[PDB]
Amino acid sequence: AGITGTWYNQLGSTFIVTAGADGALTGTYVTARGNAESRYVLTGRYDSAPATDGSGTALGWTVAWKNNYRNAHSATTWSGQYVGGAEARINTQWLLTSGTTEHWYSTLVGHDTFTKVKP
Amino acid sequence: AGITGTWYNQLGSTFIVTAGADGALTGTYVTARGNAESRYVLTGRYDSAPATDGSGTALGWTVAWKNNYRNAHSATTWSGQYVGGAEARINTQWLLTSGTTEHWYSTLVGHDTFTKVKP
Amino acid sequence: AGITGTWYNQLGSTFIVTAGADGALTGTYVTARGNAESRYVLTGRYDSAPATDGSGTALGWTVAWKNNYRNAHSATTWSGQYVGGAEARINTQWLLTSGTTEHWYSTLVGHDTFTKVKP
Amino acid sequence: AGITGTWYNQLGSTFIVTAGADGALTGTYVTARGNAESRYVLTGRYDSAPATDGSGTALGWTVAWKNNYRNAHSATTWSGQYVGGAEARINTQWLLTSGTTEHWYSTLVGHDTFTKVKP
Amino acid sequence: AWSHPQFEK
Amino acid sequence: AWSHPQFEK
Amino acid sequence: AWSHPQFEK
Amino acid sequence: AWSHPQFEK
Repeated sequence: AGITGTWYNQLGSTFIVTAGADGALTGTYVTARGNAESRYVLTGRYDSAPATDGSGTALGWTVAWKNNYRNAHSATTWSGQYVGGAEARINTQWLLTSGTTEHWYSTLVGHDTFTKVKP
Repeated sequence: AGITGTWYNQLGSTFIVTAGADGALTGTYVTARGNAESRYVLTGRYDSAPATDGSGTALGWTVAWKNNYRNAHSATTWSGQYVGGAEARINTQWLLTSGTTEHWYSTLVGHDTFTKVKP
Repeated sequence: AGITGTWYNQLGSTFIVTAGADGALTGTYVTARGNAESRYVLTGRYDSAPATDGSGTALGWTVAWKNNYRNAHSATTWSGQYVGGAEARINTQWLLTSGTTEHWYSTLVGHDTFTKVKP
Repeated sequence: AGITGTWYNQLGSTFIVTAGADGALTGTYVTARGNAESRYVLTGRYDSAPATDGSGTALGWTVAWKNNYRNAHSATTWSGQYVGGAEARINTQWLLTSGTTEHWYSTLVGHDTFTKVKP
Repeated sequence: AWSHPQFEK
Repeated sequence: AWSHPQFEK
Repeated sequence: AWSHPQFEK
Repeated sequence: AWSHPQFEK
């Protein structure tokens, strides 16, 4: 798959993921401060048989922003595509929803480009 | 949490989820045709200690659109908020990314409102 | 076109738009408080020759949240589709960007359904 | 404002905009093929009195993808923030809605970074 | 996307 | 954003 | 959408 | 959201 391992966004965050043979993604997302309190569980799914002709491999994952240190009462999902080669990347769009505020103004949208080397 | 169980969107799809004590979501998403080939694995996360004062409980999940019948080389993530009460709902926004086409025009966005009763 | 006139979202906001023969949209968006300070300029575009076979008519508009009373240093764009008939609707998704905060966490996403009758 | 003039995305498209004293944006969007049939009207709004302390200037615009050559029965809105300085940029997120297909799967989401120099 | 599983009728 | 004009009650 | 004007090469 | 973990510096 080429997905298993460590990936870096352009803001200093990291995640570390294992891609299972079945389509499972499991790992840890680490925000840019990089300490214990910056580590969060992630889980998701990916296409374990992508088109050989196509551009990439579809995938998505979720982080709920609670760990044993802190709780930001929110969750982010990243939806995107892994592209292999010499400059491998995971191109994503993300949705960050807050649990605390009313739903219709609760969700931020953005994008992240993950690489195998740091920015 | 109030999340564990079966939920219906307004288009005829279903999902069935278990919310673990740790923040895990695991289950099955079933598209509106409702047959074997319509069932897909889902995984995600939720806030297992939401604010008691706030509006809801943040959560997200992913489905990769491959099962043992078919493969649509794509993945959808839903990001949203569970709201309890007599008319419980999960309010979501979603991102559907295709793996096959170039990333910059690869992602659809939409919304789903899930209820405990069918539309 | 069927677009010219007054439309109501499900939250109590109104807008009033004129659809020009050329594709122009011009009007006023009025937030749910409904007073002078709640009125903002809107401008946008629409497909002035939609497919006769298709579902609807593509359109979009912008409001910058400044008027002669107040300035929220932000802008919302709605992108969507007008559907005619007895229950005419404009189905939209929107992006609200703040000017003041750093761009990568600056944009909220949501949806609005506009009807010719109030909720 | 710093907005009036020509801007280039990272894919080869151009737009040319005038920012009016009142908050109006008017101009032309030119897709990457760069010929007559690639030119489309744009209109939008911007914050004509941004915070002096803040990061940028909120703005948005719409293109309906019809000109006198062709009609793609769709509209894109860009919502974003102008940031001045030596490396001025307009950071945006966009929503592309098709008029022809049913609304719930009709809208693509993406992002564009516009600069004063070409990529 | 009209034929994608997510939107199937 | 709860106090933004777009969402005001 | 690969053939849409917005993404044309 | 400037203080949210996702965007922390």
